[PDB]
This record gives sequence, C-alpha cells and structure tokens, in this order.
Amino acid sequence: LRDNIQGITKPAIRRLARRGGVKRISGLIYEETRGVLKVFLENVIRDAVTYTEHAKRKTVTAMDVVYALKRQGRTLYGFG
Amino acid sequence: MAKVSVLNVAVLENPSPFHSPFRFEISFECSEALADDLEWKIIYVGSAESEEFDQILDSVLVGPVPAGRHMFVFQADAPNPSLIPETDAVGVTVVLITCTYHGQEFIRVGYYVNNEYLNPELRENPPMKPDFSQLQRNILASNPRVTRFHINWD
Amino acid sequence: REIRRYQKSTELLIRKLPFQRLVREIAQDFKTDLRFQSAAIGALQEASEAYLVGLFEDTNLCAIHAKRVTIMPKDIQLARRIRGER
Amino acid sequence: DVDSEAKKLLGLGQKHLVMGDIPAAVNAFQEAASLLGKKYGETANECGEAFFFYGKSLLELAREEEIGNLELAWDMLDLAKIIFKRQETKEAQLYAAQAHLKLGEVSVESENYVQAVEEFQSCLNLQEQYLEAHDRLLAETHYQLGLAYGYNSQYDEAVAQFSKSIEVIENRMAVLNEEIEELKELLPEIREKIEDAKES
Repeated sequence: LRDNIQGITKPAIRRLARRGGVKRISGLIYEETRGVLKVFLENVIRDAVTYTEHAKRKTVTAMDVVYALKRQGRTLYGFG
Repeated sequence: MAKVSVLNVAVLENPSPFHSPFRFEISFECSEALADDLEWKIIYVGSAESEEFDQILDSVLVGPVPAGRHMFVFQADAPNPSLIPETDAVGVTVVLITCTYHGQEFIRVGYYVNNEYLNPELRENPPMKPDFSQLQRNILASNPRVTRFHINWD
Repeated sequence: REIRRYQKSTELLIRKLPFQRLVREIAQDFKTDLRFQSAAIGALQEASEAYLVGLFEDTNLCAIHAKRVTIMPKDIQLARRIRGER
Repeated sequence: DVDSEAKKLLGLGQKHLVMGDIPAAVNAFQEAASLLGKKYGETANECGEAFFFYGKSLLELAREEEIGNLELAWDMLDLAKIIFKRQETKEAQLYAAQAHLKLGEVSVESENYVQAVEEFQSCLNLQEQYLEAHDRLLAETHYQLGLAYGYNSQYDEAVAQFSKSIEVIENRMAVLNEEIEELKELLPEIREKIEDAKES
C-alpha cells in the first residue's frame, strides 16, 4: 500500500490538463499522469540529492534543485 | 553556453508515402571551431509504448567542425515496416533529430507524424495488417519541439 | 468552447503535503538517512506542475491530430518522446 | 447589415485604440464580437478578427480586477488563435502568430512567464515560417522574448534574444540602403535592455 502513496490528487490532474487545452481524458489518464510524474521526480530527486552530497549539504534546498533541473532539459516551440 | 546553435530545420516534400526517404534541411552555427565530432541522428519512434522500438534511421559523423554557419540536408531511408508493431503502425507517432558533441546529447528536435490512409475506404475500414505502400506520412512542420540539454563543451 | 485555460500565479495546483510524502518515499528507496528543506520541496513542486502543463500542451496536440477529443495514455507517452528522455 | 456594422465597429474600435480611449475600444469590440458570435457561432472564423481585437483591448484595459480582464482577454485570444490555426493561408497563420504574441504578453502581465516565452516562441515559429529575413516583426518578437526571459531570470538567454532582435534591425538596414531614422532611435531601447539583463 505504501507503494500506492500519491502526491497529486485527481482534481489537480484535470486542472493541469485543461490548462494545456485538453478537453477530455480517458479513465487511464490518472495512472499514466501519476506514472510519468513519479519518473520525473525520481530523475530529479536523484540529481538534487546528488549535488547535496556534492555540495556536502544536509538540509538540501532549491539551489541544488534548480541546478538539478537545468540538467533535465528545456523544450521550446521552435528554433528562434 | 553552447558552442553550437541549431538555427533551423526544414522538412521537405511533406507529406509523402510511408516508404519514401526523409529529407530535412538542417542549419547550425558553431560559435568556435570545434575539435571533436558532431553526430546527427534521425530516430523514428516505432512504438510509443517502448523506446525499444526506436529505429535509428541515419546518422552522420562530422569532425572537426569549423566555426560559423553551416547547413546540410539529412536524407534517411524510410523506417522498417517489419520492425513496427502493427498497433502503432497507422496513427500518430514521433520522429526525432539529435545532435551529439563527442558523445553527449545537447539537443533533440522532435515532430509528430501522422500516417493516414487516403484511399477513402481504407481510412473508413482499415486492413488488419497495415498497407504501408498505401500509407502517407505527414510530418508536422507547423509544430517542432526542440529540447536542448546542457553538456560539457570543452 | 473547450480551449486552453490559464493560471493566476498566486499559488500552486498541487498540495505540498501529499506531494512531500511521495518525495519522501521515493528518496527513501535510495537511502534511509535524509532530510529535505521546505524550500527544496517547493522547488520540486513547481517543477512538477511545469512538466505536467508541458506534456499536456503536447498531449492535446497529437490527440488533436488523430480525429479525437478524449486523450489516451499513448498520447502522453508520445508527448514524452517528442521531448524525449527515456 | 450585421457584417457591415461589425466591420466599422472594428474600425471605430481601433480608432479609439489611437484616440487613447481604452474602455470605448473595449466596448466597441465587445458588441462587435457579440454580433459575430451571435450570428455565425462562437466557432466560426468570421469572429476571429473581432475576437483578436476584443482580446487586444481588454489587455490594454488591464492597467485590482486586472486578472478578470486577463481571463477574458486570454479566452478571446485563444479563440482567435485556433480560428486562425485552422485556416491555411498566409494571413490567418500570421494572424495566429499575432494572436500568440498577444497571448504571450497576456502571460507576462499575468507573470506566467513559462507560458509567455512559449507563446512568443510560437509566434516566432509562425513568423519565421512565413516572413522574410529582414522583417521588423521578427525584431518585434525576439525583443519581447528576451524580456520575458529576463523576467524569468534567464538572463543569458534573454541577451541572445535581444541580439537576434537588434540584428534583425541591422540587416534590414542593408536592403533599406539599396525607416532608417526609426530604427536608429529604438536601438537605444534594446541596448539598455541588453546592458541591464545579465547585469542581474
């Protein structure tokens, strides 16, 4: 059950969907949405904590995080 | 930041049959003469459900690269119909272009790709196994997505 | 008219405390002795919402491109690739 | 008659957009858009131009009920944006580019920068798609895009957008050889933005 703990509710998920122009979702969206976020957080947590051990911090803060995300990738809608 | 800057890409003769080679017009700009090698790739996502069905269509390895504006045209053959899962065969998918400065991905441009039947009945009732010769590949020139990862440029 | 909404910028679409316990258990699969500053959490928070709104921008796109309105997981997986990290 | 009254209402509306009267412009567009959506339907593209200008005046009117104007301005610009994204002409696409421009500016005043840069990135994609190498609209958006970055503390990326903008000015300053005063005095605006951007 512990592996079933979630960090984002179903209300939030549809809120985030509609603000990206989404008009309707299938039932399995909630799991997929929750599935891929975990991955995101996995990939992110590791880096930020890595730099926490690299900066030899213990109360790791954002300053680690933002570096840990500049490491993740920036998607833009064109080339200019 | 980055020593290279892709200025623009251009998909040519779009759309076209499934079996025709891809043709992109690519153009970049090296802020400095580059010592190591640049590698450009075209990748066709065969199944959304697993990157396993990625199909690296072509790749060119260039090095050393001078500084300044460069443009070339990348042509790569059509993806292998025998390796595509037939679910994913007709529908929407993705194609990718990536460059690599001595072994690290620093940019990934991506396109949706809509493969449709145009024979009116085949879109109406499609055959169980996909007729790739009768499929048309419409890449989405309207909506590119460029994801740039920061790497070491030394 | 079922077209894109927008934010207010005042606060988040994600509660921090359900979020934080998830953070906790994900991080504890790695180690057992860790602690997290509330600033770090809020950082992960906004990052999460950001990535989510991005994929939904793409997810609706391909979903648009098949003649369809309701979105399917495959479209999510696809938008993840047109970004591309797996 | 509806088509006739609406087109002049769009005329008198932009003529309040020169006059300096913002609310009058806003209401000229309200009914104009009201007549079109009520005749052709909210989906019809004949609403687009009025939709754009409607969402345009509300943005100007937003200067503590600003977010409310932000709501409706965003919606109309989003309705017009998809009305244009449907039509495959040069004009409508560049109109969706302009729609994306205003959408992006609707986000920076909303301090929703992540979406702002996006809509400016989108407007640029369509302009680049269509316009020519020496067109002042490219500098109209590179500039805008740089500041939005600066507002997002992406100061290095901000400067680069500025440079692309100024260069757009300088290169059109070549065929203009074989508006030169007009370029000369809006170059100080950008250089000041450049010197200040990574200064932070």
